[PDB]
Amino acid sequence: XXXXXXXXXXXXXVSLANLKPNPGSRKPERRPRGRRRGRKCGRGHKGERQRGTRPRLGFEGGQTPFYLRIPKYGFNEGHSFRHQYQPLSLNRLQYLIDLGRVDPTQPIDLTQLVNGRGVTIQPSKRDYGVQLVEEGADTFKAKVNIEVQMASELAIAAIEKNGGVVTTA
Amino acid sequence: DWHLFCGDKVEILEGKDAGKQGKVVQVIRQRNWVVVEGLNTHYRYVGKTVDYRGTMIPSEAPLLHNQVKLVDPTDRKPTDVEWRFTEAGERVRVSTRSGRIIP
Amino acid sequence: XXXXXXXXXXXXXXXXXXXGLTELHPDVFSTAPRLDILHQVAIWQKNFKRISYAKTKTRAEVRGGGRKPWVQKGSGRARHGSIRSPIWRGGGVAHGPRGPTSYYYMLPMKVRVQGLKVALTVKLAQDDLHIVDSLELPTADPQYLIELARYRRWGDSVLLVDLEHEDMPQNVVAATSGLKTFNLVPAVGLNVHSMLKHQTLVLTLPTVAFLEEKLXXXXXXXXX
RNA sequence: ACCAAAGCUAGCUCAACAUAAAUAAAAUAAAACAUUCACCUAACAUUAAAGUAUAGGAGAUAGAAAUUUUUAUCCUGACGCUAUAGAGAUAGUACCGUAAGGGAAAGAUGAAAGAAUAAAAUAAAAGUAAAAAAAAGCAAAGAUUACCCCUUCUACCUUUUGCAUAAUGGUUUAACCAGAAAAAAUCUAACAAAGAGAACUUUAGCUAGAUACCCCGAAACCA
Repeated sequence: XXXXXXXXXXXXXVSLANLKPNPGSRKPERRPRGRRRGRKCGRGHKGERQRGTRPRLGFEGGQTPFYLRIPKYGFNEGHSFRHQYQPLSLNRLQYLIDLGRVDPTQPIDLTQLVNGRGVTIQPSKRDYGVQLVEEGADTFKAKVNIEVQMASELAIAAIEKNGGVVTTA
Repeated sequence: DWHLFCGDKVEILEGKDAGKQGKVVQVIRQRNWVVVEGLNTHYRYVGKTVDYRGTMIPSEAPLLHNQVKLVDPTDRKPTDVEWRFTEAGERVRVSTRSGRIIP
Repeated sequence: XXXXXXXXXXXXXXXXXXXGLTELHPDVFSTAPRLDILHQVAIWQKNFKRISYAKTKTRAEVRGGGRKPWVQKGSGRARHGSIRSPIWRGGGVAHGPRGPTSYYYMLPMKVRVQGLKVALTVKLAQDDLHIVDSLELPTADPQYLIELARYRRWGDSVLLVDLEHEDMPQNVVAATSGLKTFNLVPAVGLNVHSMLKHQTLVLTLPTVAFLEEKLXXXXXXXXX
């Protein structure tokens, strides 16, 4: 409809001078010069806020800081040495089956799952395992072999129930 | 590779004096100009105070070399300069039309 | 499915012939051309070509010394530090260009691709786009090209994209020699900047082939 | 019309390419200060690991490694700037200091002197041109005459609860001169369970663009 309306009328051939952005595309950057905000450039009257020497962030003004009054726990200790495992839903799998991806047993593997853009990249995860958390598994398609590091009980259950094969490495 | 030298008969293709022919008195490479005999007449003042007699004399003002062209000794027509080596084993400048040696 | 049918007029370019027929199906066409995308592509193309050679000297980079010109108090003059200060006429500027940079940026592939696509659509529907089977320039002289552009009533500025750059000397020699009106460029070197630079586009059959192949493969890669 | 402005050209910045010996500190940041401090002296390429593993008055801050990914020449200049800009430089001269050292200012007629061609002659300053009938004025406006008296009004700026204030800054004019950082977010577009040029994110996200945090000044310390 817009193609016919654009082709019907004869325009200026759209020279480079006729190029214009959509409304609200680029902001009209504010310049401190003017009588709008006088002489303080929005920094207010005096104080240390006016100066560029103003105090650093994370400072409560000399009173005991917030983070210093908080006890310690091993929450951060985990993110270092934790053994990484990624859960995968059976819904995603049956979705891959419904997307017309590779059917047969033999070629199926994690590599093929990588090529299908259905995998999560784990560059910062050392000793990466693969796990399956059950979901969307109701009346899912049958005769599909899956090879994973460690599969959950309900995953192996769901897969074997419909005739699938669970390969544990 | 230079164009005009002192003493040759030259022609002028541009200006009020265009079309006239004459020899060159002096060539200055500083301001890049030439002076043709009895051409571009201008006023000059040589006075005598003691004798009370002032004397105004006509003189030739320097003209741009780009408006001046050399004249071939044979063809006699104005022409551009070209650098060649004759059969006599010499480095010379000749007309772009004929083979007459300018030097 | 709406199929756009474009008529390709074959010109033997000798003279006095507008007659030719080829049925083309440019699926590359788009309903509404994006002005925003085109503008962003143009701005970007203008941006990565910036040399950013602008330079100055901050007060620290000034050859002048840092000695105090006089005592702080008792002199009767104003308080002053080194004479290389920006408040001094012998000093530089603090906010100046002196610190270098790079004005370019990385634009997503789909954006620039859709940019060239939309631009091609613009040139298409503007009637300024013509398709030919081949190109012939037997005489190979400026006068022939000029009188051809005047007789056939082409645009004021025509961008010719034909050759694969590997052949046909007779055309290129005359086309690339002293011509302001017409511009030359290989089929694999076709860009949006070149198209937007000219008011008229003329493509040949192989050029249209490779172009529609590249654009269909990029549209299919962007849709998937 | 007077002192005067206005008319050009040297000149350079930066990128790329070619080619007779011996652990330096401290000021400062942690709004004090004492352990501590990216940085600087010489060797130290890209992507990602990663602002992670750790270290630290476990305060400020400091901060890898294992490992990963990478690529052949040939193609030159300006969305850099002109006498207050760009180097200070028509020069390290003149000049200052015993010395080390510090460090300036400074050219324009015309194509040709062939010396009356030019074209404006308005910046602050005095000349052509002073106040003018017994009248008051932060310096004008409304009336009024082609001028004035009368009537109506407490300089600017800064700092402050509040300044015409006898609080601050300014002889005047010209010129120079002080808000350059995107994480999360709002917004404009690309695609969408995927985005993004082999790097990350992701129970509508992802990518790109566009939006907010200015200068001058010590007394002193160290080498």
